[PDB]
Amino acid sequence: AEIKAVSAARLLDVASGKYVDNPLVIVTDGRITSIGKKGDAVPAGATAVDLPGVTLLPGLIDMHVHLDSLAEVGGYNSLEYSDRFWSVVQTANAKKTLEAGFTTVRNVGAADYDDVGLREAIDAGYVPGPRIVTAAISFGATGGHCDSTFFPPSMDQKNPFNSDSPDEARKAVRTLKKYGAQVIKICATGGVFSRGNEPGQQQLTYEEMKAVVDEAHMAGIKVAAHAHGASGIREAVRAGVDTIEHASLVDDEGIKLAVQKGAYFSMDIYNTDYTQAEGKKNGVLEDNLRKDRDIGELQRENFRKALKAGVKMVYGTDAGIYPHGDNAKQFAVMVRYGATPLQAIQSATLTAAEALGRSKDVGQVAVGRYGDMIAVAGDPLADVTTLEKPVFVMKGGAVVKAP
Amino acid sequence: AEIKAVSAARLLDVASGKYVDNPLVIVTDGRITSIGKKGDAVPAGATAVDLPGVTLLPGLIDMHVHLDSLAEVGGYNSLEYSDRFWSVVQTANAKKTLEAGFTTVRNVGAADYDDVGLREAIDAGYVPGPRIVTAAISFGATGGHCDSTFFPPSMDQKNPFNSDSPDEARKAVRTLKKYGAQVIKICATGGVFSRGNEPGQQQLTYEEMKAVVDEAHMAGIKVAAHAHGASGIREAVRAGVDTIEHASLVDDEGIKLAVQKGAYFSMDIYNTDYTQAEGKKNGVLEDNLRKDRDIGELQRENFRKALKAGVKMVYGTDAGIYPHGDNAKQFAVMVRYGATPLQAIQSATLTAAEALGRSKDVGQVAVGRYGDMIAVAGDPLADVTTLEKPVFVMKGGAVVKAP
Ligand SMILES: CP(=O)(O)N[C@@H](CCCNC(=N)N)C(=O)O
Ligand SMILES: CP(=O)(O)N[C@@H](CCCNC(=N)N)C(=O)O
Ligand SMILES: [Zn+2]
Ligand SMILES: [Zn+2]
Ligand SMILES: [Zn+2]
Ligand SMILES: [Zn+2]
Repeated sequence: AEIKAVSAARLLDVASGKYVDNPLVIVTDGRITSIGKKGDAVPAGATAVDLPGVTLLPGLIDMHVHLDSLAEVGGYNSLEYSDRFWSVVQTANAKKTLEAGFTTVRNVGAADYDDVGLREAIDAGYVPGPRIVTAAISFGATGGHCDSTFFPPSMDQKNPFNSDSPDEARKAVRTLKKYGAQVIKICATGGVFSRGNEPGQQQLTYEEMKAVVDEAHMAGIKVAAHAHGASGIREAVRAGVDTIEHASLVDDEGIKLAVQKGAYFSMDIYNTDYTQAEGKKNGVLEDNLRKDRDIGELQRENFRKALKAGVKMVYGTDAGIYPHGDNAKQFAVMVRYGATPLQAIQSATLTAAEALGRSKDVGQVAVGRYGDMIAVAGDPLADVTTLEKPVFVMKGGAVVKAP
Repeated sequence: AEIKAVSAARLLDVASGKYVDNPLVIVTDGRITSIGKKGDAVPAGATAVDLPGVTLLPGLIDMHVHLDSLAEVGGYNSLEYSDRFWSVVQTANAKKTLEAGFTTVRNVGAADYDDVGLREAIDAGYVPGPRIVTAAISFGATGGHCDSTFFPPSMDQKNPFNSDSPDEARKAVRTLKKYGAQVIKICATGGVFSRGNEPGQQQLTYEEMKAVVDEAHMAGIKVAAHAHGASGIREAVRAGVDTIEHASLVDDEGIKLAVQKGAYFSMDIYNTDYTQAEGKKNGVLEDNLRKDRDIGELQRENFRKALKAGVKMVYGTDAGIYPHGDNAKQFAVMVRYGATPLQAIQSATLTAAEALGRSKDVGQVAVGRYGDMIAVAGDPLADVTTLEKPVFVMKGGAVVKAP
């Protein structure tokens, strides 16, 4: 067997919020088999990995990434590349994401099953990357945020998964699952980077969303809904959607429903900084930069409000909108908008794994879980920005980065 | 500018076949700007790369690879993977190929523009790999070696580029070029790994092949033809095809025509060793292993004969049939079947670049060419197997591998 014995100054238990001193974490064939103390016995063959002075955390989880997109290629600039360019560069993005300490991610919309292919390649050992929960292709209403909206009718550009009835949406779920979707991503409202809508406009009916949820849940998979507008958020929650992405303009009623039903919010409150700084240079049209400004501050204020009200938060950044590998920059923003460092860390570890239905496998350094860990200098309970520069990353017992 | 100053014990001039002692090769922004002597002046900023005791050669060229295929996944085993799995793993194969010292390769048939995407990603700097000349999708006759041949009619599996008239073949060339083909690959005869044919069976008419060549040549691109059978080889050469792949059962008349017209032969004489050892384990059906045995030794004997007769040889291995990264194993086989080490080396450097129409850019360590080089221990003019374990690889001035 392949055995690593990892020691450090401290380990953060993300469930209890307490530090454990002088941990010795044994990982056997990719799974944590022991969390003891430095100086404890190790099995024969164990390879020592010693990290003096630093603090171990679980591998981090980003619930909202687009690995086959590039922040710097916005707007029509993307048209210059072949289709398979994206299928290839996602490999580099996966590598950057893992090296930043993000050992599990949820890809919530990619082109032509790119993310399914990437998952298969990583899982089989051909290329390095996070454990990817793959949504495959995201969909919603014809003409909506998940459709192609930047072209005239002569070009007849449309998402083949456009769904305009509950039964068509059900069929989309079935087709996506058939070809590798492990979670379903739908567009319940308009958005920032699409054309011909506003974020507040609901785009799927309650009935349409309910059919998606009912079908996904029969197969034991979850549903994530893109939703900025208040009514889209409320109705998605009511329909049983598992996670609400963005959740930017949520109202009191939506917050209350989310608490009642146990829906998670996945709020990408960092990336507006990047968009406003670099979007124009990157090819984003003015109308879209405008919509981003319309929702940026409100989303942050609503994160604070929803957090205070008890809505379960997961860490979702929309990597791809901003550069892959910068995924940890959002922790600080969550703290600025009300979270303790512990809550912010929990959103990308304990709570994220719960929202994935993968608590047995990821999200904590505990016996039975995958040997996915990072180490950071300093005191992450006191300063969450320490997560921006991990000194150590391990995934499935493999050392990705180390001092 | 990015400047490297590379010194070594010797440099092999592949044009003259002579060693140059104590070379100092300066590479500026990826291009060789000087080949002087160790101890010579260097421009300000130059980074020293010193390789004592070893011999520099040009970066090696493999004229026949399939980067989005895997040797170990043969037969129906490939069906278990998603389409984009292949689009991703080609990244790993590209990396292994570069690390083996192969800095330029010609991909002669890939799925759904995989190779075009890979080329774009490498060239833009996202992932490491060789300079890839991309054939995109290979094609020939309906039911032929380039078609899908392992499925019943109910499944209606067919290569969309199947061409059954000169004008349809011309259209295929035009469509392939439109979407990134830099060279055209056609199937002129049956083959080993397809079903329902024998290698000796010609599958495109002279007229069909002539139309392909005429069209490709108008656009200034070349044509490579898969051809085992004698008549397919003769007629492809007569039609003006630039390189003949495999060329396994060439006859006297085909050899004479190839010399007369200046056609190159690209003979993959190594891989039968791998196929006979591992093919069955890898999922290759018995009928195909049989066809491989039918052509293996004859191809080698005909390489010797064609080489002696003066046919211009290029280095083409069919990586993908055997493991990517093992590309240098064929040199020894060429020497066993008549080549001098120099001729074998020339086939993967000087002659290959000429067959690519890229003599100004690759194939030699000379001013103006890309800074693509390897270094090997020992005396490659005396023992070509030294190329199997290069100690140094550089591509576009970037150090890929070094002592
Ligand atoms: C593909 P996507 O739905 O994640 N893109 C979002 C990005 C939201 C961007 N902005 C803020 N969080 N402020 C949108 O176009 O609505
Ligand atoms: C995709 P492909 O045409 O390179 N495959 C060849 C492999 C030839 C294999 N054998 C020998 N060189 N003996 C074929 O199926 O005919
Ligand atoms: Zn969204
Ligand atoms: Zn998104
Ligand atoms: Zn062939
Ligand atoms: Zn081939």
